[PDB]
Amino acid sequence: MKIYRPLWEDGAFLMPQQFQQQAAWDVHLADSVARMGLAHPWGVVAAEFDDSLLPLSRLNATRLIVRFPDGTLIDTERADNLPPVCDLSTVSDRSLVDIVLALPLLNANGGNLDNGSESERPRRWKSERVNVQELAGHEQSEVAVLRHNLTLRMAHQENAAWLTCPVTRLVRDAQGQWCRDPRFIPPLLTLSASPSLMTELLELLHHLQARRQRLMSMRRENNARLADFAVADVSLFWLLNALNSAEPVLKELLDMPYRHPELLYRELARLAGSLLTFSLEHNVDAVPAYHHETPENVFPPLLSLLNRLLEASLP
Amino acid sequence: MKIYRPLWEDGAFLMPQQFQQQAAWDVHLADSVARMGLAHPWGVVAAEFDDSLLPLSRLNATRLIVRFPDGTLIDTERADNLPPVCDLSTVSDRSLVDIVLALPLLNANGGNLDNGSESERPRRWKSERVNVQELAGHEQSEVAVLRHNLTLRMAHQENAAWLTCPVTRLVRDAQGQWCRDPRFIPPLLTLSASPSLMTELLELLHHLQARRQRLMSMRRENNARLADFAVADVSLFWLLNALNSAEPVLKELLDMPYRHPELLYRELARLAGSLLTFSLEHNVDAVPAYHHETPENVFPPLLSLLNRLLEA
Amino acid sequence: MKIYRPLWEDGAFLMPQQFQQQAAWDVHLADSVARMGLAHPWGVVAAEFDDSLLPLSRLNATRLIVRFPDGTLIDTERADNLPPVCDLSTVSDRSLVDIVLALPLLNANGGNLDNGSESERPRRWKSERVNVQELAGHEQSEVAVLRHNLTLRMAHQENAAWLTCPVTRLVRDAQGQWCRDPRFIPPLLTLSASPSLMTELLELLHHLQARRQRLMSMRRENNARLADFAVADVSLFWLLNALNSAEPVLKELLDMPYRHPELLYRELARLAGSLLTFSLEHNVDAVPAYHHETPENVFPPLLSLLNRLLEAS
Amino acid sequence: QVQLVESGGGLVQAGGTLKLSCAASGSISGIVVMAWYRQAPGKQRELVASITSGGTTNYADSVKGRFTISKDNAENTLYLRMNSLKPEDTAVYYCKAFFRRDYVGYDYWGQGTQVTVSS
Amino acid sequence: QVQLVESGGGLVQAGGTLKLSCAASGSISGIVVMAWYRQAPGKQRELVASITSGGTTNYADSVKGRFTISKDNAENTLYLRMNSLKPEDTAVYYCKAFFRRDYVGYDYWGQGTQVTVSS
Amino acid sequence: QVQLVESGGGLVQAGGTLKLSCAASGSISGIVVMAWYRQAPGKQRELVASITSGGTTNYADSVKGRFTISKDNAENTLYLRMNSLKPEDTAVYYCKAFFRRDYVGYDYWGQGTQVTVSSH
Amino acid sequence: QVQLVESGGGLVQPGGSLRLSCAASGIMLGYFTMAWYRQAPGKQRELVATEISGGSANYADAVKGRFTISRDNARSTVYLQMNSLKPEDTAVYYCDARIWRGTVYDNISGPGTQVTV
Repeated sequence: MKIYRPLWEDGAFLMPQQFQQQAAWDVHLADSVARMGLAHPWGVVAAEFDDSLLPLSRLNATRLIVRFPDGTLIDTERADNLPPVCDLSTVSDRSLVDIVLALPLLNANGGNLDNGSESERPRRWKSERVNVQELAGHEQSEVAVLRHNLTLRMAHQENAAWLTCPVTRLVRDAQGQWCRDPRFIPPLLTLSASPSLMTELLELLHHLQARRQRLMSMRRENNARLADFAVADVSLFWLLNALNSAEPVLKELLDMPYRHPELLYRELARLAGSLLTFSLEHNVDAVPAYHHETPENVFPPLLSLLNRLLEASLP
Repeated sequence: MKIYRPLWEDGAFLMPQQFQQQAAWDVHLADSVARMGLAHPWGVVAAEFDDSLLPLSRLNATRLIVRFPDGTLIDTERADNLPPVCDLSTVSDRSLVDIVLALPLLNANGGNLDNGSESERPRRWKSERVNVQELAGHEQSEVAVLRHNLTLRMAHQENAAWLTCPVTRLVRDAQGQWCRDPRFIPPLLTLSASPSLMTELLELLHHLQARRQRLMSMRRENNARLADFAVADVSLFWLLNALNSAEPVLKELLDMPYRHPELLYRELARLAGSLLTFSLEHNVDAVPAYHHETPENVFPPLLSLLNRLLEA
Repeated sequence: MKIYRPLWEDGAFLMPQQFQQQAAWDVHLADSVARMGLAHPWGVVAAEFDDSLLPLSRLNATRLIVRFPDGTLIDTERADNLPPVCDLSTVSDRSLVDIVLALPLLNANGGNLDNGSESERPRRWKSERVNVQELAGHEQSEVAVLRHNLTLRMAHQENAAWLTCPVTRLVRDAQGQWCRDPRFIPPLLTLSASPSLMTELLELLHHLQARRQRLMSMRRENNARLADFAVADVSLFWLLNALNSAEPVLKELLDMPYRHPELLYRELARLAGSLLTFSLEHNVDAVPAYHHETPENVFPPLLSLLNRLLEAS
Repeated sequence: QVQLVESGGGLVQAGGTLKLSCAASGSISGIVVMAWYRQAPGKQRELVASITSGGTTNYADSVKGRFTISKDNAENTLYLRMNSLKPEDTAVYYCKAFFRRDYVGYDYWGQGTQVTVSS
Repeated sequence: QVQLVESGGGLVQAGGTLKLSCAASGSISGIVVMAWYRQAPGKQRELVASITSGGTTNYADSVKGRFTISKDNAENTLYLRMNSLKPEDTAVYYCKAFFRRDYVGYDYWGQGTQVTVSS
Repeated sequence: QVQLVESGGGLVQAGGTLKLSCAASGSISGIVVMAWYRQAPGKQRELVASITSGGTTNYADSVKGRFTISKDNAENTLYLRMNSLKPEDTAVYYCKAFFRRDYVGYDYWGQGTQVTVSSH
Repeated sequence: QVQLVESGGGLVQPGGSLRLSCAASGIMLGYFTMAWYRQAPGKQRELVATEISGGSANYADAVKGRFTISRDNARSTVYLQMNSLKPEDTAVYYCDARIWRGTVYDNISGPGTQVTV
């Protein structure tokens, strides 16, 4: 909605709206900067869980760092409390369940504080009195701290009253016991948020390295220091050019995997495109399009296409 | 110097300078983050106008989202009021007029509030009493809200007292009536800010896709494998490499065209450069240099070069 | 935990913790945005020094704009005071000294203000009374302004109580006088922070352009009638693809060299990789890996590799 | 924006019945939940019944088992069937829509309709 | 910075004329607008006349048609020609320069010059 | 987290001697500096002596030339040898550890030990 | 440099009305409470009215039912509506205010405005 930047005046009685509006503007400003370089500046930084109570059909989060599409960053390690335990008793008939972190919508018409009064909708804010340290001196004072009213909900539930972000998926094992699905990938703000994607990404890089080292040994020497390239090496050069150009770029993205997946996608798609020139078994529509909400429909099929393209590249 | 970060202390009386300086530092901090990835983090997000009063020499804005080079973001949809109507009575003798959005300079020596008193210069801030909703509970209170004193000025006017950003260009009809020039492109923060550039970019992608699909079918095969390469394949596979590498990159930049043009320029220049390797009519200097202030001197000649390169 | 976002209520007593926590959250928020596009959003924007009075074993900074890994941006041109003079009397026995800008750690348990009382650790904040202009009207009022307690320290000193950032390196000349080492490169937030790297980057671009213009002559000299048939023209046209694709990308990065080195590294590494396809004298891993803390172990060997690859043909 | 117009209010005897209506128009696709609120003379506004866009109903303890909230999506009309009306049900009844646009929530209200239960 | 020195002040009879001068020096290229202000005894500072770098003039209603503000670009001198001087024009006249530097505005003032309208 | 326990406090005469001890446990690897603080009756808490992890010592002006701060790293014990004791040294002595984790500083304190210096 | 400015005082007829306004200057007010004091030519300073922290305002026995103390956030002013004015009300009216700055607070008084009925 509207953001009313406050004007600070000499005789003025200080109002909560002045501080609320200033804080809202700063959130919008930081979000507008993020949008200059990225199409989707929201998603999971960290989504860690305790699996110990899964045989008792209970799921607890240990660490949640998630940015919502409205620019609100939630951080249980720094500013927020962990959401209450997720009870899986209602999904005893299911084999699969998608867990979402839910943040109630901010109501521009007020009533955002969950004060225990009745409401037709969930309230975004909770107030907790915390003895907060005064940083210049040595005193502490009890201050009303803003706590986001976060809950772990399920994707099949009615969630329009909340901003939601996929945070895990649970699947039943051979015994029917709930366990976190390793194939799950949430919308990403960092690559590190998904350890399985990281394992798959490291596998691709290793496969690329092995393939390019094998292809680099296959060039005929023009002289002692220069490579010989003829009409017969049309496939050999462009393959080597594609692998040699991409490998140091992909290596630096993977060595510090704390950036947005749009950066990685761009380079992975560029490499896939370059390799498709020598394949007859694919369309060029083969490169999966980038969809932020479901990275499972972009990175696993793109890594699958790349691994197949690396193997078949020898001709 | 220009910013005085406030120190918050237990026995201190709260002063407006503490909040003004903290807000100024936060604007500078957000701008410094933008400068890490982008050379020019300023320009137009949205510049929409009402053309209905153009025969009566009047121009009105409907939506303005513009970031000034000092890090100030203006947004008429969220925080600011629309500027007053732009009177074209003074340009009846002109065939062309460049419309700029003007934000008065912030004066470090004060007097930034336009309180109705006399001043030799335009003041940046206007105060509007708004009944603002308290977000935790249900009460509303009248609060003095900062409104940026924005005006639509023209580039031929004396504008040193303001920070200016090109927002439209008006040209004359066959009848001599003023109209928005579709060829106009403002300094961009999003590709969507220019509907004509978007049309041209969508056209380039479709042309690239058509040329590459035709070239991909031109690959000669023996059984299900590529046939032994001939001399004509050296050019064919070079060309295919350039189109196949760029297409998915350009597609995802264009499908969500809400990012800075520097990202797009980089990829467009890379593709143009790759295509210039076969051409002898264009040297490598043919790729237009990036010019943030005048994207008309970068994207139309670059798209023209690319379309010529794809066809030849 | 670390940051406590304040809840603003009507009828509440305003406390310094509310404003301190809100400000701390805004710094964290701006840092989280920077981390979306960059792995290392910290380093030097500007680190300028007074070389006069160096013969007297004294080093003074003139301009310091440095971002620390905790998201704190220091700026002597806008918000901070210059650190005190760095006394080089203690390093008369040394031939080399690494200068670091030191910002004391923020203590989550308080006592961050240097109030003149004795402390076992350096305090991050200093208070300066300044007659600050009220921006709406015409009045000025004396306000306690936050000044970061910055000092110029040396890398060989015990610096755990501070967040440090390399800012210069001093080396002795032929006469034994201290002078700033031109080979020094600090962790970068902007390319312009290093004038020597700038000179080396401009040299590479000119070398690339010269190599590209010579390669333009070759394809021309053995005449091209839009029908290439020569076996040598094959490697020539392919080397041209690498230079022509990279040149406009490198040029716009260098024309406005105010962005993070990760952007430049990515393009330099891409070009190096493309040029390695033609060379038999280099390893598969020849492209130096990116290490933000020591750009001397990434940019000079990468520019050395590139210049050697361009001179090959 | 969402426009809400209530109808069906009036005077009824104790133990009686009434059906309130609320016609919704405008940007209907954004409505998350619709509700009925009431304001009795000299009392604070209170939530009576609510219905999500998906049809999940909820009632305040004071009206539970007596009132029925329903929605006609083909006609974009909210209904409140009130059985066993008691004098304490006398109030101005307001239609409310909790609307969602671009990750933000908004409240829209009707003008209200007078309901009087005589004893 | 910008340095401003006023001259030309003094004693004048009612219905008389005076020409004030202001020599500007320093970073003159950053000057956006120059003005004349006046402070009468026991009265607030009032803007008299202003001139942009481009030569656009503006006057207070109280002095319009009687006062003329002008600038000699070559000599970096600001002038104020004052005609039909009245006792209410008695004040200390100040020269002012509105200067710009890296998107920020700054004010520079002169020391002032005394103007006395009598008999 | 760092846990601290003081011992060695008690009653001594002026010009007498005392050795205070502080046993440190937990995440000792993050300790930047250890210190001794004191709080005299009706007075604010004050620094006595400090020692960095590297062994650099510092003393408050009021105890310089009289006290000795030392650290036994093999036993993770902080010591304070107090000599030439005066009645103004009577206070509750607190052990302190300044700890670092991920660019942020933290304070850990002991419970304190009573030191009483009697005069004639 | 915190000050309180009292305005809306002066000469008024009996059985009429007047409204005294109290504004602050020099700082921005967070949490505070304002009180009106009266000093007659003979008698000393007496509490006319005071705001009660999270409660209904306290008025003196003489002025109860005739006066109404209110706060205006939009105007950043504390008003005192003086209705059914009598000759015994007439005194020099002062505005007292308890202003907080974190944990600490200060008691500030204005110069006072002259009232006659």
